Amino acid sequence: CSFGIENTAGGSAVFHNYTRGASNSVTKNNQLLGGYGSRPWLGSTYTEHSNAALHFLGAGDTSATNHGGWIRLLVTPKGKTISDRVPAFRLSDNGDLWLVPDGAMHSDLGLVRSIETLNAAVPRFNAPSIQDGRGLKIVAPQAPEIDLIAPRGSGASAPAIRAMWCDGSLADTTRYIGATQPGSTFYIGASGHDGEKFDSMRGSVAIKSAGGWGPTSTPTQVVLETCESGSISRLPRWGVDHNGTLMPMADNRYNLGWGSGRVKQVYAVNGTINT
Amino acid sequence: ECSFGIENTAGGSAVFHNYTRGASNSVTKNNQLLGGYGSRPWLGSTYTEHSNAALHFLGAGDTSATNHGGWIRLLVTPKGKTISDRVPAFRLSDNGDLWLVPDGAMHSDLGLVRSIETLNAAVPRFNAPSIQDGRGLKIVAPQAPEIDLIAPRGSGASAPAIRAMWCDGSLADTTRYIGATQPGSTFYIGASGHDGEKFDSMRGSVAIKSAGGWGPTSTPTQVVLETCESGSISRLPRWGVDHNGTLMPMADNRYNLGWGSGRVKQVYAVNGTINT
Amino acid sequence: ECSFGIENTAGGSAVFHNYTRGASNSVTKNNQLLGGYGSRPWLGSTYTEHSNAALHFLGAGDTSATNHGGWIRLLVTPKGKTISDRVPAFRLSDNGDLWLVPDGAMHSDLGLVRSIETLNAAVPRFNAPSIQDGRGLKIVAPQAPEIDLIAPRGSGASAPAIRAMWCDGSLADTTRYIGATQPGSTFYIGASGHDGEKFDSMRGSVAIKSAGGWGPTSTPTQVVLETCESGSISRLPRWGVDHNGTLMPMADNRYNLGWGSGRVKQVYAVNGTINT
Repeated sequence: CSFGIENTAGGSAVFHNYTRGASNSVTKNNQLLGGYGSRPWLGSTYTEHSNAALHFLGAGDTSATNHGGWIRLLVTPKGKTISDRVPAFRLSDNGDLWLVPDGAMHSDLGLVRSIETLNAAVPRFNAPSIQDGRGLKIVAPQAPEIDLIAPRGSGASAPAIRAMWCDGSLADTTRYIGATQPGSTFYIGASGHDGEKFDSMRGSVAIKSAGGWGPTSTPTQVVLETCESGSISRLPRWGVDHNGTLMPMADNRYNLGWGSGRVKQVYAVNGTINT
Repeated sequence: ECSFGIENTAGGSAVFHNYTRGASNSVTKNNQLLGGYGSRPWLGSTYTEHSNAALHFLGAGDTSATNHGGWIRLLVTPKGKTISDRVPAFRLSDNGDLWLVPDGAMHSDLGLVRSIETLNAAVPRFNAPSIQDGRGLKIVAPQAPEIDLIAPRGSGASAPAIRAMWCDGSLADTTRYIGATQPGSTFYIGASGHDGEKFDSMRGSVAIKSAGGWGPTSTPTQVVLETCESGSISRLPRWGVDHNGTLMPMADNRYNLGWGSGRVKQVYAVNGTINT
Repeated sequence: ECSFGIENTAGGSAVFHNYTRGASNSVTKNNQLLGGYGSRPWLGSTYTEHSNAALHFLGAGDTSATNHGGWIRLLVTPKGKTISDRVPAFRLSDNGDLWLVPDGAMHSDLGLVRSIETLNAAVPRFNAPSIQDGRGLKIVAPQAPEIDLIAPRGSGASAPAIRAMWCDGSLADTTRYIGATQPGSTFYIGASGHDGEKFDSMRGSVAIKSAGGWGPTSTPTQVVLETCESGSISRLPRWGVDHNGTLMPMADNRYNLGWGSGRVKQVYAVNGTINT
C-alpha cells in the first residue's frame, strides 16, 4: 500500500536519483538522470516501460561549469501502447514550457527542448532562437489552440488575455518597478516560414502605449499592421488613436474601400470631406 | 537533511516505478490511480489523512494488449482550506493536452475529467466540440479565465506578444519536410459560446490571414474582423485591412460607415469627392 | 540498467509519501519544503550538492486544523549554469494558477512567489491586482513574455487560434447547469500597466462581445476597439464592427476618420453623398 520517508526533526524528506556517465565519466546531454513512472497490469504481466512518467534529463554534458537539467512529463494516449507514449510536457532548461500533444512531433524529436534544438533536429525549420526563454510554446498539427472556458456563475463571462507593462526589473537585487514607458507594445499576430525561415510577425493587431504613463494619464493606441504582396515589410496601416480617432497611419497613402469593395453609405455630421 | 535515494554507478538510469493491478489480478482500469507521490504535513500530533500536494499517474481506459493509456494530474490545496477541498489544478491528458483548472472552477465530481469528450460525458448539457481535443491548452475558471503576460522593461522595451507561426509540412512523420506558409493560413482570435444547445465555431473574431502563399521576398497578410448578425448563426467577414493597407469592407455595397445615431464627426481625405 | 519500485498486487494504490514536521514537533510552516524528488548528476568524482532538476512540494500558510495549504514547483538548471542558478520555472500555486517564470525573469529571492499577493509582499512597489489570482496562467519574462503557436499545415491548413468559450451556469456546484451565452459576455485582449503607483484595468484593447443573449438560431457579436486618451485614465469604446457588419464610432458626433496630417487617400462608397 503506502510507503514513505519521514523527517521528525523538522528537516526535509527528499528523494534523490543518482546517475553517472559510462565508466565513471561525466553524465551526458539528454541522459536520463532520474525517473518516476507507473507500470500498469496487462493480466499476467506489467508493461515493459512506464505509461505515464516524470523524467529528469541532462542539458549539455556535466562539468564544473555546467549542471544543466530539464524535465519532461510523458503520457500514453487511450487506445495506444507504450510504444507510442508522448512527451507532451517539456520544461526546458531555459525555463520555457513546451506543450506538444499527440500527433504533433515524431518520436525522434522526443528530446527537443528549445527552438535551438528543434532547429538542429529539423534543419529546414529555422525558427528564431531569440524566442527561447520567453515562455510557453504550443506545437500541434494544423490548429494549436488556447481555449478559455468561462462559465458565467452569478457574474459575467469575461475571459481575457492581458499584457502587463512596467518599467524596471524583477531579475536583480534592487527590483525597482515603475511607470509604463513609451515604446511599450502588446503584439498579437503571425509569423511564418517564407520557404527559408521563420522571422518577425507579418500581420498583427497591437496595443501600444501612446508615450509614458503617470497616475493621471495612461494613453493607448490600437494599431493594425499588414504586409504587401511582393514585400517582406510589416507596416502600420490603420489605428485607433488615444483620443479615439480612426486614422490611416500615414498621410495620403491608404484608401477607405476600393472599386469592388465599396462602403454602402457614409454617415458623418459634417457632409463635406476635410481635405 | 533526511535524504534518500537510488544510485546507478554503471551509467544506467535510476528509475522509481509504481506497480498496480485491477481487482483479482484483472487488468488495471480507466481512471485508476496507477501511482502517486505526495506530501503529508504535520498538524501537531498527527499527519493529514491524504496528500495536500501530489503527483498522480492515472489509467486512460481499461488496460489491454491494445491500450496502455495513461495520464497525469498535479494536485494542490488552497491556503485556508483542508485536504477535503484539494484541487487537481493541472491535468496533462492522455491526448497530450494541458488542462488548467484553478480553485472554484470545477466541483470534486469532475476531478477525473481530462478532455472535452470526458467533460461532455460528465456534464451532459455542456456539448463542447471534441474535435478541439489534442490542440493544446485549456483553461477553465469561474467567469474570467485569463492569461497574464507580465513584462518588465529592464533596459529594453515591454513587448509581450502572442505569436502564431505558420508553416507548410509536418513534424509528425519521419521525412519532416518544412516549407513556406501556404495560402489559407489563418490566426483567429475570437469567441465561441453555448447557444443553449451546444458550443460551436467562433461567432465573432479578429484574424490575421496570409494573403496567398509566401516566398523569401513576399510575405503578404491581412487583418479581418468578423461578426455574426442578430437572427443569424453565420460568422462573416465585415471589414479588413488588406495587404496593401486599404481599410475595406469585405463585400461590395453591403456595409456602412457609421449610422443615424453613430455618425463620424468629420472625414479627412485628400480627395474631397467620394469615388462611387 | 536499473529499476526500483512499490507493488500493490491486491488492486490498491502504490503511493509514495513525504512526511515533514515543523521544529520541535510544531506545525509545518508556510513555504516549508514538505517533500522533494530530484536528480543529482555526476561531476567526475562527486555528485552536485543539490538537485539540478526537481519537483518540490511546499506549504501554503502554516498548517492547522483549518489550513492544509500546499503548492508545487518544478525546478530546472540552464545549460552553462551551475545549481547555484537553478530556476523554479514552473509554479503551480495553491489557488491553482500556473506561473511560468523562465530564466532571467525573477531573482532567487523571489523563488517562493506563488501569487500576485505574494509578489506584492515581496516587491512592495509592484502593486498588481490580487483580484487576478485564481484566473489561470501567468507568464513572467524579461521584456518579452510570449506564447508561440507553432502550426505545421500537414494536409490541412495552418489554423492556430485563441478561443474564448462563453456559457451561462457553473461547473463548480453539484447541479452544474450549463446554458446559452448571456448578454454582457466579453473577450478582452489588451494591456494593463504600471502607472507609477500600480497596475489596474486594461487601458487599450480589442474585445469580442456578445450583442445580447444567444439562442440556437441567433448568436450575435461585435468587435470593439478601446483606447484611453492622454491626460485620462478612462478606457473607452471608440470604433466597433457591429453585428450587422457596420463599421461605426461608438459614440455619435465624437470621433473623426483621419486627421490633418493623417488623411485617407480616397474614399470609395456607392452613395457619393455623406448622410448627415
